[PDB]
Amino acid sequence: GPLNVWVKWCLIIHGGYLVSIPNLMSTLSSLHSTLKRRSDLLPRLLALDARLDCTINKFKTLNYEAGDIHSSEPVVEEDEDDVEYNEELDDAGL
Amino acid sequence: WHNVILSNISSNGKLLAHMCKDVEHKSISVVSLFDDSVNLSFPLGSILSSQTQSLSYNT
Amino acid sequence: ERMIVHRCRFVDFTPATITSLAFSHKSNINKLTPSDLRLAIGRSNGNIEIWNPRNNWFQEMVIEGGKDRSIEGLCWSNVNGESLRLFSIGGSTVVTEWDLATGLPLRNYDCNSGVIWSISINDSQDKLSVGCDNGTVVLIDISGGPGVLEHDTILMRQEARVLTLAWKKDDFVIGGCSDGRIRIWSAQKNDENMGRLLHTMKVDKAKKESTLVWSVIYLPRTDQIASGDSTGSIKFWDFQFATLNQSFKAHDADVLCLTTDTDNNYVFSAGVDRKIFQFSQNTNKSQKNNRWVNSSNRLLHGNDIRAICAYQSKGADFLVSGGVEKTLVINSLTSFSNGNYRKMPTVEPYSKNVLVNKEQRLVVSWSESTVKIWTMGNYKLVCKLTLKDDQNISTCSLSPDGQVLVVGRPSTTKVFHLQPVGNKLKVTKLDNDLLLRTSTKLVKFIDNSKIVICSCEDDVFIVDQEVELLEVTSTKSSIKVPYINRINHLEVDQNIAVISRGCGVVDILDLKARISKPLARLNNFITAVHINTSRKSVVVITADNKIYEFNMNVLTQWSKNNTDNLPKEWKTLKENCVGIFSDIENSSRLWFWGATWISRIDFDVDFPINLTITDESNFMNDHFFFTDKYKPLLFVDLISSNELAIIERNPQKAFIQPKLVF
Amino acid sequence: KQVEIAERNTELWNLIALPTYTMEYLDI
Amino acid sequence: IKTKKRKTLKNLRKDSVKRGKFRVQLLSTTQDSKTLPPKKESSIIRSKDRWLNRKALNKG
Amino acid sequence: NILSSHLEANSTEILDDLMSGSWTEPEIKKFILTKINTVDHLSKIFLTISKSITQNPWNEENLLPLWLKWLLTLKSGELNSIKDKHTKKNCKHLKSALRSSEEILPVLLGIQGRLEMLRRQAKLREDL
Amino acid sequence: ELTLTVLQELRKRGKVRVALYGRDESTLEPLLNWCLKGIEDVRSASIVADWVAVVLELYGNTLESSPVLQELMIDLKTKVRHEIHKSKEAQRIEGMLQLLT
RNA sequence: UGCGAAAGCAGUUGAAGACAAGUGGCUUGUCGUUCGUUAAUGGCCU
Repeated sequence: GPLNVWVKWCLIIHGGYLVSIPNLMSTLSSLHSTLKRRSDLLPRLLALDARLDCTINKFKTLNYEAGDIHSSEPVVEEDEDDVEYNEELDDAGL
Repeated sequence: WHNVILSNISSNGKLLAHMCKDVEHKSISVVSLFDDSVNLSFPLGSILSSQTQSLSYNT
Repeated sequence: ERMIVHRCRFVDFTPATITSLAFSHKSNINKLTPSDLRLAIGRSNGNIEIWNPRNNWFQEMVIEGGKDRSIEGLCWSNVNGESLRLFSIGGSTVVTEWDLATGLPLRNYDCNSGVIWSISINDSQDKLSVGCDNGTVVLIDISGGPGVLEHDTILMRQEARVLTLAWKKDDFVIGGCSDGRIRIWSAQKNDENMGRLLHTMKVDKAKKESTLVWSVIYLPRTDQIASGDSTGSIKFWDFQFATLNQSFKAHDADVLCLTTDTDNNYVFSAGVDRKIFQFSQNTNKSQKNNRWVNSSNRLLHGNDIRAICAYQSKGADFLVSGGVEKTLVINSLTSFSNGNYRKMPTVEPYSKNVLVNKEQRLVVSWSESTVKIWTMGNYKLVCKLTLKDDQNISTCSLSPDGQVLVVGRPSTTKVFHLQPVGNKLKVTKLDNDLLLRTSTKLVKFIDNSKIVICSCEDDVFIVDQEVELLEVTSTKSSIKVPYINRINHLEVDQNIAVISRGCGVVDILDLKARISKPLARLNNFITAVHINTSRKSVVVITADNKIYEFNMNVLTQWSKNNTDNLPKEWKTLKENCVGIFSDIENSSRLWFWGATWISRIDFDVDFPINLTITDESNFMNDHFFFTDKYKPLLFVDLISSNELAIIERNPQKAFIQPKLVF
Repeated sequence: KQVEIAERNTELWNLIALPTYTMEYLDI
Repeated sequence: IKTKKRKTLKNLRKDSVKRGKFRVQLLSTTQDSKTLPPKKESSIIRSKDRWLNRKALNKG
Repeated sequence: NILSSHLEANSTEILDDLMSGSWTEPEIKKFILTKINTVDHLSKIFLTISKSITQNPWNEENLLPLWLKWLLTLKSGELNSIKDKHTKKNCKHLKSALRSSEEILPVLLGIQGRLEMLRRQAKLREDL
Repeated sequence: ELTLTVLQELRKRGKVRVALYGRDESTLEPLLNWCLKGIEDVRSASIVADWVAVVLELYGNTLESSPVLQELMIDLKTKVRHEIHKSKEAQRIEGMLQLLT
């Protein structure tokens, strides 16, 4: 991310020296290999983000069909005052 | 043996078993060949389990 | 309207794990199945069900135990000519013998040494071994009569706890212990070496943990001891010379229980790795060489197998097995690997734990020592009663109008006034010491105030007083199985009741004159009884899955053609109909249900024509609608003229035996 | 807009339970 | 009342209090001793089920 | 509104190209999803949009490709099971019409790099 | 490289699906939480691509139920968005020095 | 299956007979049968 800003400016400014050099690829092989291995897999993560984004907005729109329902759905309870009226030994007591 | 599917002979060569295909299904018969010591036969549905008849053909 | 159906899954009534199976009679292949054969199932919450394997395993009685009670072993005893006797150990220092009539302990014999780990019964059944935690084996003299138990002899002690027992004959007693060893004591009275341990054998220990010998049986056709231990290995030991013949490395974890057939051609074995292994010696070469082979292996259970037993007669040859998953499994003995099997439902509610009342749309349900009440609306839990002055619960009923609940166990009963205070209830005890002293099985509410009470000692009171009740002829099966002449059912509405005892006797009773007018008229155990006010009828259904109806003041013509025009669903039914009621909108249609289906028969129509106890053995003597899409079923009822209440069940670590991956 | 059309087309190329209480009905 | 309800429940339920050098035990009732078998020893029941759920057999 | 007019027209019997035109008229994303969520069956919308995107795999309108990608997101449990006799060669020729863009995304990104280099050195050498 | 080689051995050898069958929310979160880190590298991202593709192929309903791996899928989406911007701009640098031959 | 480049481009999927199950036929499904078409909880050694 940050360093290829440097490499695009080196090509733009020194566009004459390294077009007059006789073996461009042989002299900066490591750049060619790095960019080839970075951009070679671009169809693969194209297919990955297509398949990923499809399921992502699929559940997003299915859950946005009912996104307001889970805001007040939880009406759960606990051992309420029926437990106090339940404790028959504590009903003989108090 | 008028229809044979599969066959094998014992290590000493003293008897041999084989299959028949004689009707609902196949059959299995063993026979001693160098003597009439034993020769038996039975349908192999009595070999096979009761689970295998409701399962795939590999069973 | 059409039928609107409340498919409720609120009640989480869950049974407990089967820990002990036993058969009442021993095997005797070449004679008929006796009419007195009962299977006994001790669970782990402390209740003992007693099932009869006639016509697909109905459940006759249930003997419940209370809070913090369990049951680990149980053994039958039937000296020929005397009543059945049922002893059981819990996790305690006593043996508990139960009388089968009341469903109570009639004896708590404290064994005089330590906490009992196992129990076994002598061959000829006059003595009882209890193997205890402090290494003792205690003999209890049983033959004094039913109820009276004497101490006999503490056998020669040892260090480690004896976890399983068996007898050779009247002579020797074999015991597997928790130090990986198998001792052999002599219980032969009037010998010089009586009580001292004759032999000790040691199984192949586990490398990285202690070894426990969990199951030991004697095999009388040969002269061996079979033994399963906690490595999974199963060993066969020659009794004389006290030494191993052959060891199999069968299971992957412990072997909790193993059993054999009559002639000892097979040994079945099972444990925590949840497979049942079968070891066979049926070949003539196997019998003349004394060589068991590891014949087969089946995976049928879900979590464990903690109990296994076998029965084998002329019209019955099945091994029965149960474990941590709460269901029972029946397989065939001589056709184990080949034949079929039946996994029973986890509950078949012959005794219900749920009932509804149509007013307030409410339903009560009681598990062990607590009741709970909720209303329909959704649904809302309005009240509950976790009465802990109680220890054990049993049957319960609500007043019509929903005013007073009455809970009742075989020791006492208690009545609670209820007042709906809105989104809650207020519940208050109302004192009555007659109720507080009486034993109750069934309470069924003649009026809003009057109830009828069936006592565990065969008394029929009417409170808020005494129904004359005639006596029954005591035959051999009634003296053998001592609860056959006990009132199972009573159903009542509007001053007319009917009771039912399992000999095939169903007797009406007018609540005014309190006279019987008997209509016994039956052949076997009666599954359910419901009274039709239309037609003036009683409706009995027996264990053979036949519906009879009779009139009151013998069977009607509708019964006379219905019984043999009965549908194919009823003719191939496997689970007995435990509940009948009548429809609410029509007073003449009736709506009934078993544990895996719901049916409804029509009062006038008739339709046109064109692994059990199956022998010639007797019983205990000597528009039509059918659905099953609510099959894990617990209770159904009605509320009003269009809706239905279908309350069912819904679901633990287990030994992973993985399915093949692809 | 050509790389946008090409990205979307390539996406097309590589693109090629029980509750606790119900209420239902059955036959009368 | 929320932090001592089990305290007052157990202190009213339990018996056999101390009196100086002595200890005044209640005797139980024939009611419970003849309606039920005694409770399991939780030590040995925990030993048996803890053995059958030991870590060496990988349950799941 | 106009989405309901397009819904009624495409649901009655006919006017499928005009129906996709009326869908392209208002053309909301939320209503675009709603028109897929409402209908219970299609009259081979996949077939007509298959032939439209086959005849124009390079159109500047995003309407029919947006409709196809939301149809494939929300209803592809049923497009693989509605029909498999003409639909098989339909998806075949659609897949072969669309694979060429996957073939030529690298050269377009290369030319984008070319042109950014040229325009940035031309902005650079701007004669003081 | 050890996580990568056991992923590649399960990919070549048998079945990604066999290795992923009995899972649920709590037992997939290690895989996806590593796939966040592995999607950045060149050497892992093909394997990360097909493993994420298979797990969303056969766990599309757990996507609906559990919200606490929805957010993991969203974070994975922004990761593949950053990586696809990187793999596009690398092709642009590749063209812009292909111009200088 | 054919031509191909690793992309893709054209073609599909019949008949007879026997047997099994279900309700002599009728339906469905198989085949250690023929003709034609380019076409079973069961996992790896010391």
